[PDB]
Amino acid sequence: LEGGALVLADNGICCIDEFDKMDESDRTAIHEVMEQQTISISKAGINTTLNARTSILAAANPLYGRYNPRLSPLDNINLPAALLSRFDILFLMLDIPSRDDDEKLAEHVTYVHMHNKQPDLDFTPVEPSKMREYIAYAKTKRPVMSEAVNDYVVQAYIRLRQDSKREMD
Amino acid sequence: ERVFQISFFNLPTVHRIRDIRSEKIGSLLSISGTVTRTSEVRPELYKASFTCDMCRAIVDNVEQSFKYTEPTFCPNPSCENRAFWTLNVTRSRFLDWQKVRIQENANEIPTGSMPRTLDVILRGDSVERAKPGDRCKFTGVEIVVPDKPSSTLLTYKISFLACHVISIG
Repeated sequence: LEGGALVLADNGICCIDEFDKMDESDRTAIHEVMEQQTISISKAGINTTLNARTSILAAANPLYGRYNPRLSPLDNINLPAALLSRFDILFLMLDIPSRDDDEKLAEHVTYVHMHNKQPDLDFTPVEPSKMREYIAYAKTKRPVMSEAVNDYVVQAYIRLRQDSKREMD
Repeated sequence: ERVFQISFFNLPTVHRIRDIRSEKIGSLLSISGTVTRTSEVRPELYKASFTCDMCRAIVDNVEQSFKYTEPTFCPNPSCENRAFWTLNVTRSRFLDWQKVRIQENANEIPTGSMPRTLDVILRGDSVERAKPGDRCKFTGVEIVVPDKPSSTLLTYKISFLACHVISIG
């Protein structure tokens, strides 16, 4: 028995691309994994539900050939409508030609093969070891919300619960 | 022209396949469950006439062992076989038999299970009376079958027989 992915590295991030081509094979199971804290298996003689504590992330590649700005959201996306409320948040990446940024972009593409090291003027990259240790230093911290911020999380969320609704259709 | 066949019924209690244990060997037991794959009926040797045995001993009886070969054992006198049996088929009285593998019934089996089931052999005129899908009261006769121990001058498993069967269930 080898569980892959959602089993293999658990209490850690799953990183996906071609997420619409996962078919329905992955789709219903991960559709459970947004309820998290389980993966059920009734296949063969084994009825267990084994922990997928896995974190989820995907790169969503919309249907061919690019997302169309006039088109309503979810039109580009071929995923189920029930599965996109299951993620917390999503960033849509549009590539729009700008005669400004595509300059520094093409200069960024031509910074290869001229050089090896890309960045300058200026940043100093932060390496994974030392960083990962603060990132693992933090998960131990375990914050506890003050009630003031809690109530604030309620109030602006009411108008958040209003403007997405009062936009209706 | 007489070979008599015993059948015992209305047994004390129905036992499960999960209830099947080595103590039951050489003992009557009632079990019931669903048919799988009735196989075509082919004769039981019972006794045979095989001889000579160098060159005609015409010895006809017994050889009822489960192999079923062979006659030619301790003949004639004086034929001194060894040798060929030699198989004499015509004097041998035959009976039955067909192998029908019973499957353990679903209503009792504890999902998830995948019920583990073995063969019911139909020796006796009670042969063939069964029909696929039905559960039926059987007679136990646990015993064993040849293909862990070896007889030093092997491998064995459960062989369920019934001298009596009824279609109830």
